[PDB]
Amino acid sequence: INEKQMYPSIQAKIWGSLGQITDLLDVVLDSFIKTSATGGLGSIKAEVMADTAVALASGNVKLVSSKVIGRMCKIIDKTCLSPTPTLEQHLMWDDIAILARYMLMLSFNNSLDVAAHLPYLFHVVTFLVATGPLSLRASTHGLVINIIHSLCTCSQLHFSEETKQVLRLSLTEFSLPKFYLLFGISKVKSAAVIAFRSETFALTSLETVTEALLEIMEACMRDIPTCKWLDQWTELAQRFAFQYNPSLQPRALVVFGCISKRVSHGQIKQIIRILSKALESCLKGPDTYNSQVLIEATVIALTKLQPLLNKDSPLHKALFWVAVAVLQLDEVNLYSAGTALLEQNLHTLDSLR
Amino acid sequence: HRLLWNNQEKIGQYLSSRPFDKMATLLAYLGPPEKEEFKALKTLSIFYQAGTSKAGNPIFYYVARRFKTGQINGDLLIYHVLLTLKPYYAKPYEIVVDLTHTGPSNRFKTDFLSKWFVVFPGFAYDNVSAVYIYNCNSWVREYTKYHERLLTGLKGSKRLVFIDCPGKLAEHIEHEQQKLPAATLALEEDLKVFHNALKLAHKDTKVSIKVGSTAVQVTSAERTKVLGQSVFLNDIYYASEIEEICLVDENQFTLTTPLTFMHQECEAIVQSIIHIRTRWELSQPDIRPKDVPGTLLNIALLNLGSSDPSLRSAAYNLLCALTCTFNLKIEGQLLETSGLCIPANNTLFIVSISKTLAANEPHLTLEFLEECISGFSKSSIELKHLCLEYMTPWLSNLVRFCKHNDDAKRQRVTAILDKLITMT
Amino acid sequence: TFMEFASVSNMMSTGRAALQKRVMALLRRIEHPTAGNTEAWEDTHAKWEQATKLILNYPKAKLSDTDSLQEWINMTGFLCALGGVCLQQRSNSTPVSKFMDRLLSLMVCNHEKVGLQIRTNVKDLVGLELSPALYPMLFNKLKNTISKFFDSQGQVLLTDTNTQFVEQTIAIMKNLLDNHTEGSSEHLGQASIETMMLNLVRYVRVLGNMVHAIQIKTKLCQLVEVMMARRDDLSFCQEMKFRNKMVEYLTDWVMGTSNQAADDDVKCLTRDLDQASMEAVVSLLAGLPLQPEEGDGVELMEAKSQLFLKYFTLFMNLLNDCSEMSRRLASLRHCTVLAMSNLLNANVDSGLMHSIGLGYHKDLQTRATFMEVLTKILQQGTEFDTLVELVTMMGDQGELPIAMA
Repeated sequence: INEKQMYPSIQAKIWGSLGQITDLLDVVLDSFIKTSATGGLGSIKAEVMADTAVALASGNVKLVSSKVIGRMCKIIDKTCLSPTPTLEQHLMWDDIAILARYMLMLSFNNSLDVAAHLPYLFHVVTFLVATGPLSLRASTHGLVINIIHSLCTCSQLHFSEETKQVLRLSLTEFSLPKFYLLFGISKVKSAAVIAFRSETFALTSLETVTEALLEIMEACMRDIPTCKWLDQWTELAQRFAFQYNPSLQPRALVVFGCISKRVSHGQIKQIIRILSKALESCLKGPDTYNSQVLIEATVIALTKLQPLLNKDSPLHKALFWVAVAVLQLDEVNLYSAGTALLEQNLHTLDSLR
Repeated sequence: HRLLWNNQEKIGQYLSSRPFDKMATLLAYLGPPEKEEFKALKTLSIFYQAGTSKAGNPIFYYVARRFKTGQINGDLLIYHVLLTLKPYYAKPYEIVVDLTHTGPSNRFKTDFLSKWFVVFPGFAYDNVSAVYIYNCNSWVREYTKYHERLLTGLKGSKRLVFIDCPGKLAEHIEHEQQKLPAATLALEEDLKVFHNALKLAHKDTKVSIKVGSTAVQVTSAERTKVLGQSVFLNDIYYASEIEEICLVDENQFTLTTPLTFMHQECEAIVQSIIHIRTRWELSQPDIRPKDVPGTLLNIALLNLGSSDPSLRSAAYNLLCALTCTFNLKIEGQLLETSGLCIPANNTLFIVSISKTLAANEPHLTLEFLEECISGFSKSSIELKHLCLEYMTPWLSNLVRFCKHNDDAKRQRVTAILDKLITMT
Repeated sequence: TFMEFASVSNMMSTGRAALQKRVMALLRRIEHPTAGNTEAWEDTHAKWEQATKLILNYPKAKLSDTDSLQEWINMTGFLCALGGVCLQQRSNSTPVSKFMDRLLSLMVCNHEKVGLQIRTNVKDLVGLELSPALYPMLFNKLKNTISKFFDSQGQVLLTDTNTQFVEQTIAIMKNLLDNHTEGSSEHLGQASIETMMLNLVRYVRVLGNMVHAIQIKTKLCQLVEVMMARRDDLSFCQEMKFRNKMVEYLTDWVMGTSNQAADDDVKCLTRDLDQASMEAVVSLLAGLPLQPEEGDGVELMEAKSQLFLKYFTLFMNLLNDCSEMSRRLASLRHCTVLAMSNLLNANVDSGLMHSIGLGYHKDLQTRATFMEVLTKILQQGTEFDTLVELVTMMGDQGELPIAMA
């Protein structure tokens, strides 16, 4: 941190060599994260230590990448012990904010090798979209762009020319002015400029982003036949979907609904009981701002889950009346969700003749 | 489709009434770039009436090497060829075109080509009985193949008659009275004819080479389908523009895309061209697209390390462009994009790319080192540390450019060493 | 046209000005040469000639005639929108020619009694409302109108009337080009826009440094940009010399008193003029190959290299002090950079030779000002060899919505 002028040599000599020593990796990274936390997010120590992690990672990509992703996942999961309204208000928010930029910097040049961690990367992206200050939002966007880039430039997985064209198109699409709004970075000319320096979010946006990423993943699995990405990511979502939490669960429900390919009757029942409990807490509790968003999420999940239940499911018809009851609540966002659910239900029953 | 881009700000509004997202997606691969009066007369006399063929029809001569694109308005030229055709456009005639000493500077634009095709009356084209072409070359082939869709109905017709030697054209001219200017007829006398010269390229052809006292000519003994008729190719490459010459091989020689040929008297050919070019050098009155490679590799590599994210991205894309264009064996990992968040500490990446490029492509190593040492003075302290770190991997390759007997190479190596000494 | 002039009446008119404009808009659409058109236009023009004296020599020899001024405003525009039919009929057969001649005489009129209304009305109606068929005559008359200010040697006869004509004519041409009248395309591209533009530039050269001179120069630069925006619309016998010469003429205008300024307002007008000049130059240079005016026996490469170095140094000097009006100091920076990018993209082998040094550094700006081009200047060396595919297949989608759009 101190010898700024000699930096390009300091890193390449001390850190670039200590990285190639496989056994010391865990201790080095733990000290890195501790020193980053001590400085705090946005600190000179945090920035320097974030940059210095690229140097260590350059040696052993697999181990550093695995340790950096796994600790983020662990912190996110461990957030569900003392739930608080939002993540930005949670106690362990500083840890997530700090460890986020680690993946931001390690994203480039497949220093977060995609072909082993893509499900967890999309997990993080999904849980982080449009969170925190502007810098963190731009960081999440940059992470998405870099991960798609690396997947489009990974030599360890040969892809068809059609798949490569699809990926190139998707990278172009993620740069358009449309996604800047779906990512929370509005009125920012370049994501990069804001990212490398020291608003209400609607779940429809998360649905759009998650669908786009699902297309990006499915085009990839069209080449890697034995891939288990979809199952892994669906499971990691289903862990958070049905588990109570103030901040994570809303996002988790939409992500699960958009992601999953096959549902179960208990899942529909579990979601409906989640909506029931949310509504029951809304009438008694004064924190409507969270129960409402959870109700909307519950509805949005069903609007996607219904087209997948069995042709003999009695719940098809009950879904209509669920939608009617939702529309009876007289909330603009909830009404919109109900109307969407109604359209989906009518279409699904019509297709079933 | 320039207007398709021009009106994308409003086309989406009408489409607001997948298809609905795809209009703006192609903007990634977009951003396209930005009676009559008459005066003057051609002192050059490009198009004129001269000579008559056996069939008793007038023949008009035309030398395309007299006119250069982008200098003289084509309206005047078309009205002029119409004016000189006024007494004869109402009757069937014959045309002969001279394609000697012809290059891309004689290319005819698509708009001017269609203006040529329209202004002449519809019956005058049917009046054309025969078209005679002399000294066809390889540039004309691709010129007309890119303009084939404009001339798709004319290939395969009897009107085109190929002439490679004056005898074939003179057969149908009364007593060989072809009135071509002496400038074109003076290039056939007393050259050297090589019978079995093999033209080495991607597609090997068996041609005949002619090196004279002023220029170098090559004719193709292999029939080439030009406009639907299999004809020979006569390419002329003057020696007044050849400055990349050296002794390379006993049976092969390098000429300038480089030109290579094999023959049993290649040394005599080289000596003849040397003599004529040195005579031309006696007659003198009182950046190239090769040195681009290293001089730009340095500009990309130094700027990657910069401390402005936009500049890093810009330089990365420049690297992708350079590697793709020049086919550098970097493992082809890099792919262009926009908006990449390239990390600040890219010292290891730049250094690894430099090492791989130095090992895989030890080609320039002199332009590159010259540029790096030149830019090492102006860089920052941190940038100086970066610069040395990737400069180091290249100095080893300098051993190669010491053994060669090229005083230009040796003096350059000495200059690089003296610059490094001054830096030390 | 008559049938349309029934929907033109059924719809509610929110006053007379809009009804007058709607009437002229329909009159411009009058194309077929019927006989009543002829007599109506001719007799209206006769009454207009009488009212010319009655309104112009009769504030002088004697107000309540503001009503007649308002009538005149309408009647002039009437003649302007219906001028075209008569000229069309001349081609298949000269008062119409005399119409503009009076109009141009009215153009600089100074009257003791509100001539300002007269000038403003002539400007507005002549610019916006004249029929496109009337364009060729307009240009042909303006050419010789401007050609009478320079002497045989090329010495400009600078006069107050002349300058008043020039400010106006440039304003009028700007207003004309700005509006895309229907059919204007096929009528704009017969007369050349070269000579009057050139002469106006030569006259504005000597305008001096007064507030009026700078205000005129800024408007002229806006006109140059607007005219350049439609190199397609106009017809040029020689675009190359055109652009090259006036590029060489506007190069001078930039950085005129950017360091010797003594007043905030004077530098503000100077900064505005420099910004406008740079904007115009950027527009000129797009695709403009350099070909210097015949030199002193210099090989074309040698002259092109010197011209390029001159331009490039002129640009670098401006960009060198562009660091450290705070909005201007950055806007004129990207304008200066885009100008240079325009030079290079056109001029490859007169470029990189003097341009490679721009790749190197700065005060965090020049690399971000040359690689600010290399994004599409030197990485534009892709497939230059000295693309656009599947954009047709997307337009063939069901119901053909894009083509209808």
